[PDB]
Amino acid sequence: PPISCPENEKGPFPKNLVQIKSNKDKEGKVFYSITGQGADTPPVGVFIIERETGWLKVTEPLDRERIATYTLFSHAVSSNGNAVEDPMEILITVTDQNDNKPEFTQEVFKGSVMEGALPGTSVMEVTATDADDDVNTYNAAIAYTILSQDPELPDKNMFTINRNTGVISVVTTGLDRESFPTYTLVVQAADLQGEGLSTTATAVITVTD
Amino acid sequence: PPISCPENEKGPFPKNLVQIKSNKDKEGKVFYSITGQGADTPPVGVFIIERETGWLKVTEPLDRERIATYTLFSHAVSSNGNAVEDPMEILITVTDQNDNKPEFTQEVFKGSVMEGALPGTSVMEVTATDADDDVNTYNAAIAYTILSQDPELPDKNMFTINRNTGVISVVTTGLDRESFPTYTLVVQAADLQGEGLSTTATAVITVTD
Ligand SMILES: [Ca+2]
Ligand SMILES: [Ca+2]
Ligand SMILES: [Ca+2]
Ligand SMILES: [Ca+2]
Ligand SMILES: [Ca+2]
Ligand SMILES: [Ca+2]
Repeated sequence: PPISCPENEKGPFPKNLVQIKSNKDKEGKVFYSITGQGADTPPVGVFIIERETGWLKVTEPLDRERIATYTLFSHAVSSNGNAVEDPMEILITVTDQNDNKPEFTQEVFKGSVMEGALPGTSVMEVTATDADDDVNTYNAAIAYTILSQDPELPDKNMFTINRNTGVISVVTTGLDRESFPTYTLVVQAADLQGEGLSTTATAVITVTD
Repeated sequence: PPISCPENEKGPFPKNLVQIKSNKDKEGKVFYSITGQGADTPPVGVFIIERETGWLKVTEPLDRERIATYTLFSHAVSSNGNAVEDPMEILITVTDQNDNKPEFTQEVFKGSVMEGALPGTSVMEVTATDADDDVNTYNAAIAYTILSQDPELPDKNMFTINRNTGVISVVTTGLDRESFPTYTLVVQAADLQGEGLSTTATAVITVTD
């Protein structure tokens, strides 16, 4: 039956995952071993099996973003030296931890907005990614916010950002490129729908006629 | 055979966990049910089992910090209405996500320190806890930092904090009650050994004669 193990586990190692058993203990003594990537081919020895007990262990932390599944085969051999069964497939699923912060595709996004743009007009878009597991978890679920605006004139909150899409809009009036030529917004992306790990970048908006 | 499920999974629900079998299905219909806290006692219906297929399922997201291990029992009953097995114990392990910030044990810690205190002199100790899995993960592994000091004289950094223990110490010279009787530090606790979710509190230090 399929086995799962979280990434990034603390020691001590090794750690038991499951005990393999041949119904062919009828033959007395069986010796167990495993093959596959993560066993006897690279990366070698991430999993091992106790020869006599059949205990299948993990020997170090896993990393879902590097390898997310392993396919091993367990072998069972008599003391006279013959395989007593065909190799049995084992499937190991690495489950995700929130160990990647969202990462903005650029450090500085640049856009422009026209004087007299209607309140509610889209201006530009910022984008972050998150390497964590977006299928099974919220570890990659990104909310966008604005942290600050420089300058704070003529109003402190000239703009808003859609917390899902990262589209920035102008939401009030009084753009004037001859007094305040640009706006520099610090934007944040945070996973767990905004409550999780975060980073920031900058969006710089040029005011046009 | 031992089963696990991450907390806080996305749907859709329900999700298959494992299929229970009796080798008594040779004879005819077996009907499957489960008892225990999480099944028929509180919280009720978190796990169900398909009567015919014996597919054990989970019906909603789990919260490890509510219940981290469930002990259920599977029952198997002939279509004529007799138990064809002893009830069989099922252990479900709920594996952790980092969804709890550290939390200081109080919002304001107090300490005092002689103005004639040598650099390296312990002043006080702040303390946080984290409800996540401190045994298997780093999701509750807290690192303490200082974020701010007030006032910022005679130096901005009159104190340092032990990353691991939260012990605060005098780091430099010039403690003087009459000029500055009171320092107010903002301290922070963050999990994943400092890289993770974070909270802040305050330490208020009095300079004594
Ligand atoms: Ca990882
Ligand atoms: Ca991850
Ligand atoms: Ca993430
Ligand atoms: Ca939880
Ligand atoms: Ca935590
Ligand atoms: Ca948790």
